[PDB]
Amino acid sequence: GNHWAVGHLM
Repeated sequence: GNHWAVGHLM
């Protein structure tokens, strides 16, 4: 549902 920490997303 929610994206806590993808990787290279700001």
